[PDB]
Amino acid sequence: PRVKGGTVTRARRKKTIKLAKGYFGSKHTLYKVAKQQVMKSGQYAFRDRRQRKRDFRKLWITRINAAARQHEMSYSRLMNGLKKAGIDINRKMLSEIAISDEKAFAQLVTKAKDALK
Amino acid sequence: ANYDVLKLDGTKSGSIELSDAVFGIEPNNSVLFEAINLQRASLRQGTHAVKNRSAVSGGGRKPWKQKGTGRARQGTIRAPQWRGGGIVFGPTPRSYAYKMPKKMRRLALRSALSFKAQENGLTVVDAFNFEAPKTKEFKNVLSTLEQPKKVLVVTENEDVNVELSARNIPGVQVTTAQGLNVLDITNADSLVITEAAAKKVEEVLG
Amino acid sequence: PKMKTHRGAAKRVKRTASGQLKRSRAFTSHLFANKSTKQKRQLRKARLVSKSDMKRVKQLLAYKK
Amino acid sequence: MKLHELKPAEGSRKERNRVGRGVATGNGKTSGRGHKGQKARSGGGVRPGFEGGQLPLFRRLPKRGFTNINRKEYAIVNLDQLNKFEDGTEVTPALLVESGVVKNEKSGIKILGNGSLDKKLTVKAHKFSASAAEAIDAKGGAHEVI
RNA sequence: GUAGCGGCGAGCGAAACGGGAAGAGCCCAAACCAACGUUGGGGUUGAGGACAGGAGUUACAAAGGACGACAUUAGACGAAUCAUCUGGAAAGAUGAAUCAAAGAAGGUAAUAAUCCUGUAGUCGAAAAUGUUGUCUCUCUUAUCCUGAGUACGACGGAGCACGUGAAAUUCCGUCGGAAUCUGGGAGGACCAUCUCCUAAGGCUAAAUACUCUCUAGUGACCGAUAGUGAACAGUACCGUGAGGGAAAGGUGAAAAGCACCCCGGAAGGGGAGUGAAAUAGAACCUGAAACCGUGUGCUUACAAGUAGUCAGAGCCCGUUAAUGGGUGAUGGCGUGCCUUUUGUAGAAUGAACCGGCGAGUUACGAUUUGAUGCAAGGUUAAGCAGUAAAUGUGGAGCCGUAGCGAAAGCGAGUCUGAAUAGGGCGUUUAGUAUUUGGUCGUAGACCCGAAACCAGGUGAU
RNA sequence: UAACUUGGGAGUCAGAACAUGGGUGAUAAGGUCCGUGUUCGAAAGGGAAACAGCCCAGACCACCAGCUAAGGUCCCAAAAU
RNA sequence: GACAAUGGUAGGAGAGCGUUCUAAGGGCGUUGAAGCAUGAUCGUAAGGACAUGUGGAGCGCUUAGAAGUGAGAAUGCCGGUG
Ligand SMILES: [K+]
Ligand SMILES: [Mg+2]
Ligand SMILES: [Mg+2]
Ligand SMILES: [Mg+2]
Ligand SMILES: [Mg+2]
Ligand SMILES: [Mg+2]
Ligand SMILES: [Mg+2]
Ligand SMILES: [Mg+2]
Ligand SMILES: [Mg+2]
Ligand SMILES: [Mg+2]
Ligand SMILES: [Mg+2]
Ligand SMILES: [Mg+2]
Ligand SMILES: [Mg+2]
Ligand SMILES: [Mg+2]
Ligand SMILES: [Mg+2]
Ligand SMILES: [Mg+2]
Ligand SMILES: [Mg+2]
Ligand SMILES: [Mg+2]
Ligand SMILES: [Mg+2]
Ligand SMILES: [Mg+2]
Ligand SMILES: [Mg+2]
Ligand SMILES: [Mg+2]
Ligand SMILES: [Mg+2]
Ligand SMILES: [Mg+2]
Ligand SMILES: [Mg+2]
Ligand SMILES: [Mg+2]
Ligand SMILES: [Mg+2]
Ligand SMILES: [Mg+2]
Ligand SMILES: [Mg+2]
Ligand SMILES: [Mg+2]
Ligand SMILES: [Mg+2]
Ligand SMILES: [Mg+2]
Ligand SMILES: [Mg+2]
Ligand SMILES: [Mg+2]
Ligand SMILES: [Mg+2]
Ligand SMILES: [Mg+2]
Ligand SMILES: [Mg+2]
Ligand SMILES: [Mg+2]
Ligand SMILES: [Mg+2]
Ligand SMILES: [Mg+2]
Ligand SMILES: [Mg+2]
Ligand SMILES: [Mg+2]
Ligand SMILES: [Mg+2]
Ligand SMILES: [Mg+2]
Ligand SMILES: [Mg+2]
Ligand SMILES: [Mg+2]
Ligand SMILES: [Mg+2]
Ligand SMILES: [Mg+2]
Ligand SMILES: [Mg+2]
Ligand SMILES: [Mg+2]
Ligand SMILES: [Mg+2]
Ligand SMILES: [Mg+2]
Ligand SMILES: [Mg+2]
Ligand SMILES: [Mg+2]
Ligand SMILES: [Mg+2]
Ligand SMILES: [Mg+2]
Ligand SMILES: [Mg+2]
Ligand SMILES: [Mg+2]
Ligand SMILES: [Mg+2]
Ligand SMILES: [Mg+2]
Ligand SMILES: [Mg+2]
Ligand SMILES: [Mg+2]
Ligand SMILES: [Mg+2]
Repeated sequence: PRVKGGTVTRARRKKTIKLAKGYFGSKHTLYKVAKQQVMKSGQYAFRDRRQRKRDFRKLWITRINAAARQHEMSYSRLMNGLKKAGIDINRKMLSEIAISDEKAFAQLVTKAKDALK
Repeated sequence: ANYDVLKLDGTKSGSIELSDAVFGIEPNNSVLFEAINLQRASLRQGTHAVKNRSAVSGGGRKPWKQKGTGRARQGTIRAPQWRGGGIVFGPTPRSYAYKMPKKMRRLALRSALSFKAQENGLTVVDAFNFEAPKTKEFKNVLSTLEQPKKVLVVTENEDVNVELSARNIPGVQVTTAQGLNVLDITNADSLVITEAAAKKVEEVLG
Repeated sequence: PKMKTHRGAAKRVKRTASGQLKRSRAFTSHLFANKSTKQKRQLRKARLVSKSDMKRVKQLLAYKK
Repeated sequence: MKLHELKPAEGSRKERNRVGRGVATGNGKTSGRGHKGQKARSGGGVRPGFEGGQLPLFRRLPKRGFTNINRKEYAIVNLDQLNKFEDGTEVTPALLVESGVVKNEKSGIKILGNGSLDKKLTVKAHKFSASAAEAIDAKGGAHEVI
């Protein structure tokens, strides 16, 4: 028998268009450019889920550097001291402690300095 | 082996011995499936056609010159990508019937009959006593034999009064022993077969 | 319609029991002064169609049993 | 088995491959044909046995022999196939045909010597191999040429 | 797809036997008689002829009537249901019944065996048309000859599966040109024997081919870009002409198709009515997208960009309640897609956008794999019966059980060979039928596209 | 931890750079033709500003965890003024 | 439970999604089917539900069978509209 084109085409295309909500102009309206932009969005999001981890480690390191220089220390020497002292607190936690509790961070700096001298 | 023979009033009129080579085999489901598929395919008429680019009316001339107009090159207004053009491939009239070895056909018939035997779907009656066609009488007879809705009635030869009386009842089908086929037996929930028809079936199918 | 046997091929090979094709040898028509004695003697002996050639020509002789 | 519960035997059915229906199938676009050339074309490809213009194999090889118009081919029965008859049987082409030993009689029946004959028989056949006659007579039987 | 034909290339490709459908045989010319060369009689072949009631207008000769039959071309009858509920409407649901040789189908305000038209079944023809049976009606009771410009032959061609070849067999043109039952022809050059037949006159039903039609039906065929080109057309339109050739279906159950009032010249509207519904009001079922507008929650006039993505305050909301939705200051990262390419952001190709349509199919063969039945066996084809079925029957045929050899042949071997030699191919079981999948072959063979070639026409407005 | 044999199904027959052994050219070419290896092709990720073919390294998916490679640590811009 | 593997073009292999039609079974529907529209829903993907509006009469599910079975590109064809 004959299979007419039917409704499946419209359903698939409408899915893509709904995924393109908020895009500029024709990119939220026309199926072809919307499909291209949604593909681009998937590829970008895959790349950026990996890049996000780099970005946030970088932010924590910058903050830890600022906090350590407030105690006459560089980031690299502070991390060397913490490693030699056996302290396993990661960079997110160290930056959060430096922001939240200055005194606890000062004690951590004392431990790192002691392990180096 | 031993099957009860009933009267149309529902009483035990005797007993019959039906061979285990026809009603007592283990059903072969692969062969039975193939037989059912074969019979359903043989029922297909296969009358379906479309017009390819040669069969569509007109379309002799080249629509425009090959080069220079800026249009896509075209050869006939009846090409498949044209609206109203010829169909590429599509249905063409053909038969769907095919054949299987005779031994497989016999094994399929035996398997269907044996499946009826195992599932308590075999009812043997002494004889049908219908001098004049009357659908109401056959309906009451099926009521008295505690039969389900889908019933296949098997007589030895062409019984005109039985066929006339059971013809209009939905879910009831009538055939002869020679006319037994896998679709008819498989569709039925129960088999109502006379003693003589059972003997003839046992003889023909061994 | 039925496939057609390659009649030229059919005139040059025979099927063996295992399904291989026995063939005659090229270079056996003339110019025998230019081939050595041993060459001609050994060119009298039949060969088989090679497997690489069989892969190419099997359908041409599907009916020649 | 019910018509609403049909089941093909395992491994007896397989879905056909449809090419040119999208990239994910692996046969979309070029549809398994690769790219360009003669073999990529509709109706494309050289005839079987064509070697691109190199002289083909069945032209570089010579023709050989002839066909005998009067070629006689015999139906053959070996000794091991005569072992199905009872001792003292008189074997005849009619009996061999009736017993299923010989389907097509052809130019005549010939008895060959493969297998062991452990039953005394009387055999009437058009031809006998030497070992067939020796083994039929050795087992106490007799043979005749008809 | 054998034998054979074939730049022995591409390809082309029988027939007899066997199995079936159907079945039917006959009339002359001639010798020879009767009559006045022409008419009658007679005769019709593989050896015959000369001489010595049963058959019929379907061939075998040809015209008619009587009565009956059937069928076709109009028609007739034809079983059985009520109630409530939701509804605009009941056939739906619910409850209780009925008919059935009728539970095919269509219609009826939604989906009906029992409301209607019908169906099963039965009945029916004034007239005409057929097919037909009986009666009738017709007709019948080796002395001589046996197809002559023939057969046949040469040359040139053609048809035969066959390309002139070892080419028989059939036909045509030109030219030549027999024999006369002790005859003549064929059996694949040709000769002899043998075998079969009897040319050069004619007639013949059936089995077979097709479908513009008609009647009755059918479909795992289309459902308005499909299916006819055409559901409303060979029309509109184009062309001097031959010729080419569209688009265009749907109110509602019922027209109940909007009385009347208001703005307006009208068109068109807002009310009022009809209707279940009028955003069902005729451009009339549903009414997607592109595209065009009106309102506004967040945002935007120091900013450099494939427009997103990840991070992220602020503001506005509140969901299939989910570690929610909308927007988004600001920061990081980031040169569309497809094709074709060594390599394309490419300034190489293609796409204005949206929608619809648009490309490995089927038949018959081959091979392989999986499945299944049977197994030294496996299996039928046409045909017949059957419901366009399954299936039953049909064993002709096909493959296998044995190979080797160019062949004669021999045979678990065989070929080569002088060989008790060596070597090649074989033996020291498993096939076969159907079918799913893959692939190949013949077909247009995945789709679209030339420039051209040929044939028959139409044009000197 | 493969290899070979037998079958079913292919695609491929335009290659490119780099390093190195050579011909050719002019110890020219992002030249051309052979040998050898790698990568690209058909490979994203980090480095070389950008940059198929160079260096590091082969992405099953998720994480706001950790250690390293090439390459780097004054600011752009992570880490030694 | 504990080890390994899972970049990929031509291409080979496997498993699935969805469309129309058919058979059988079992269901839905004027207390509103298909279609359409919206949504913050589910599944590893193709895709599947539910709720609400529109619509006004047909349509799912299960198993099996068959295909005119899936479009974004062909200076593709037709229509509509920029
Ligand atoms: K260009
Ligand atoms: Mg349809
Ligand atoms: Mg479409
Ligand atoms: Mg045409
Ligand atoms: Mg020679
Ligand atoms: Mg691929
Ligand atoms: Mg594509
Ligand atoms: Mg190729
Ligand atoms: Mg291409
Ligand atoms: Mg190429
Ligand atoms: Mg073509
Ligand atoms: Mg009536
Ligand atoms: Mg009635
Ligand atoms: Mg009622
Ligand atoms: Mg004659
Ligand atoms: Mg000829
Ligand atoms: Mg001839
Ligand atoms: Mg000839
Ligand atoms: Mg002759
Ligand atoms: Mg429509
Ligand atoms: Mg049309
Ligand atoms: Mg059409
Ligand atoms: Mg009005
Ligand atoms: Mg008004
Ligand atoms: Mg009004
Ligand atoms: Mg109105
Ligand atoms: Mg509306
Ligand atoms: Mg409308
Ligand atoms: Mg400024
Ligand atoms: Mg500003
Ligand atoms: Mg700018
Ligand atoms: Mg950037
Ligand atoms: Mg490439
Ligand atoms: Mg280039
Ligand atoms: Mg671009
Ligand atoms: Mg540009
Ligand atoms: Mg180009
Ligand atoms: Mg363009
Ligand atoms: Mg488009
Ligand atoms: Mg193909
Ligand atoms: Mg191939
Ligand atoms: Mg160089
Ligand atoms: Mg170079
Ligand atoms: Mg190199
Ligand atoms: Mg690699
Ligand atoms: Mg890379
Ligand atoms: Mg990189
Ligand atoms: Mg880089
Ligand atoms: Mg630089
Ligand atoms: Mg970079
Ligand atoms: Mg550089
Ligand atoms: Mg470190
Ligand atoms: Mg930096
Ligand atoms: Mg820094
Ligand atoms: Mg992979
Ligand atoms: Mg990996
Ligand atoms: Mg594949
Ligand atoms: Mg699949
Ligand atoms: Mg599916
Ligand atoms: Mg539908
Ligand atoms: Mg399609
Ligand atoms: Mg397009
Ligand atoms: Mg426009």
